[PDB]
Amino acid sequence: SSPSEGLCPPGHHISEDGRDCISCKYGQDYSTHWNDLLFCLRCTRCDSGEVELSPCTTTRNTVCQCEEGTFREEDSPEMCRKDCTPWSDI
Amino acid sequence: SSPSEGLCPPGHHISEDGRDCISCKYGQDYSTHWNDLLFCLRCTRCDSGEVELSPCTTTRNTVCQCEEGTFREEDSPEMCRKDCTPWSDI
Amino acid sequence: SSPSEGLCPPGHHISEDGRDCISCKYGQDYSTHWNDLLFCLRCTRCDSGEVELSPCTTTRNTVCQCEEGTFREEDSPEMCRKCRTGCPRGMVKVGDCTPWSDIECVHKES
Amino acid sequence: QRVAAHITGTRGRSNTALGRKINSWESSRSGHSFLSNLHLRNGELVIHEKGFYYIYSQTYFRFQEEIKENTKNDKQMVQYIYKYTSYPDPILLMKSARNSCWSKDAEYGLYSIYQGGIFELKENDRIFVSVTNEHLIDMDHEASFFGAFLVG
Amino acid sequence: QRVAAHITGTRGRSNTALGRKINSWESSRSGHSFLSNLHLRNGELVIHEKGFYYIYSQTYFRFQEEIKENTKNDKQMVQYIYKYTSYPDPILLMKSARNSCWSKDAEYGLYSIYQGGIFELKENDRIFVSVTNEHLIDMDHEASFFGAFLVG
Amino acid sequence: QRVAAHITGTRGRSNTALGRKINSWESSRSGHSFLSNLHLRNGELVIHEKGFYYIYSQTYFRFQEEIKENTKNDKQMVQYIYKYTSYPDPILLMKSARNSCWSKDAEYGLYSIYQGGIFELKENDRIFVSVTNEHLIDMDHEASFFGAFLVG
Ligand SMILES: [Zn+2]
Repeated sequence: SSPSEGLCPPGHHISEDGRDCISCKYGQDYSTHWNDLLFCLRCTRCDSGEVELSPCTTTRNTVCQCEEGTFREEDSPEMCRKDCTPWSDI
Repeated sequence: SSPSEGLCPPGHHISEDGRDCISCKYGQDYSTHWNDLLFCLRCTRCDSGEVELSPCTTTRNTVCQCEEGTFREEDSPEMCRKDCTPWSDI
Repeated sequence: SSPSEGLCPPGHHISEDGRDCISCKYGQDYSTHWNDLLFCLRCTRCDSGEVELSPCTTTRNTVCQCEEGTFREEDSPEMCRKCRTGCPRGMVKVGDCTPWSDIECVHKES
Repeated sequence: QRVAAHITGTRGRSNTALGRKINSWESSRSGHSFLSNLHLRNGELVIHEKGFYYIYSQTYFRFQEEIKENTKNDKQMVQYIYKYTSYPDPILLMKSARNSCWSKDAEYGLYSIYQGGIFELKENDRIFVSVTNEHLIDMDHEASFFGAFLVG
Repeated sequence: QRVAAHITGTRGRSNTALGRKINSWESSRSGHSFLSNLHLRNGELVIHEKGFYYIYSQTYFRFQEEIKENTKNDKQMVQYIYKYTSYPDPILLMKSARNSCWSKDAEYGLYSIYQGGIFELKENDRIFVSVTNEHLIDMDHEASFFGAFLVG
Repeated sequence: QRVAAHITGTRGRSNTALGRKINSWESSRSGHSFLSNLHLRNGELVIHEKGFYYIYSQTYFRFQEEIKENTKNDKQMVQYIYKYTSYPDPILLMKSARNSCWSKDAEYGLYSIYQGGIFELKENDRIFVSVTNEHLIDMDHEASFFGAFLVG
């Protein structure tokens, strides 16, 4: 709750007054780096067709991955396009 | 005419200095409630896939309905689509 | 070389001080009339569906044209479309495929 | 003294009147939405100062569709932006529409819709966005938003 | 003292150079359009004050097509925003384009196209909107509009 | 003292983080892009003054698509607008996404994408655009641009 040289540890955020380092609620926000954000980066949420592969830690966003049967790719990270893997077609 | 305490009756629109109340151009514009609009709202003009149940009057707005065989719906209010009636599908 | 009435001759553009006319860069930009433009207009680079029938010059943009077998008309100047192979049933190819027109059919007279 | 405002959808971040009004915007301040000399109430920005206002909004229609059985599948994704002024009914300001692909092989649909325009508005006037198929909207904050700002 | 404008397609309110220049915009104050220190003249907005201008336009392409037999049906809807400065020819400022669905099962299409950007204009300059397939535009005052306002 | 900027793609005039970041925007002053109290560094607009900023960008996806074989032809055209503030990683501000027609009959595709919104930015913050399918982007200066302006 004290900024080591203006920054605050990962999982917290600076204050308006600039004094304390408040932490990011679980599965609602976070900071995976030493920051000075007046707010903690909101957490992503997976949607049907996506299976949560990893909790949104207070210092690591949630990781979502296509359901079984569908994959993503670097040019199509917006929707899960129907051997097959979670990042490649068969 | 004139407004009663800042409002003009239906079929009219208030003047710019707020002193008078001018009429809605029949078949052109209208206004169905007491108001202080500077301009009578413009009548809806029916379209080629629609029919005029009623014309425009200075206080009532045109009434357009999807043609025989076609219908509209909350979610699809932009275009008439192919028991069937003008508001619901088979 | 000299602003005639605070106006410059084709191929050139004027300076911000309005003192000197300056030549457009060939194959880069141009200007096809007299003017007061602080910058010359950029050339069009033909895309992969086009052929450079004529190159950009200092007083004329480049003329890019649809490739052989493709056309661009009034309501489709953005992308070259393909010419129909044949005609709809019962018509006659009153015309053949060109860069600004598709083949042309019409019905059987005699 | 700045009169502007940008409010996004709630629900969270993205992976790392006609229609149906949208009230689920976020009325607070965050790292992506603010309210300056204006305020949200029921999903309606409420105008404090009168003047011209550039008003925009983006709505993300995303869906992972399957050609259902006993129904047609053509979709009219439309976004409306109405205003309530000293007059009983809501009055449309703008509207933008799209139609889902007609192909029988359309596995899915992505249709972000953005629109905007200037409009004269007076104190206490209120504006809001309304949309068709609200069950198809993606409210991640970077995807769907709504905002407006004075001009002059 | 404000310098802005938004003028819409006349024709009526909704139910409750390349291309072809749109000249049917409104030129008078209304409940959905205005001109403050700018004016319309033959469908063109005439600038009075020099400066950076955010210019925008929305145009609604709405058609209830029928698959015509011996012809191609692919449509290119494009909106062009041109300017007329002290130089003979109209100079393009921006263009935004769409293509109708290629499904033989397409029954109709709705394609609102919006675009906007800032450009430095000098006094007396003139800007206008041009479009392909104008016979498909829906000019309802809410579907299609055009405006611009100073920035900086 | 005006604060704004419009910078366009370079490639020539038109005929008369997620996704790859676009870094080939004009910079210098020309007749279709300018920088005023802002500046560009590696395709990133850099903030000089803190305040509210309307930020927008149009990216034009244009391709003469051929239905491949040992592959899926469905494309997800998406444009992302990020910012670099005093934080190790890029922060998404807005995303707009469209999908190509699913019709095996599709011959080409034209999908111009525009999006804008207001965000608070601090001095030395950096904003940039990034898109997917960058090999489909048309970079003629009237087809794709990027800019922003102050507003409080
Ligand atoms: Zn389609």
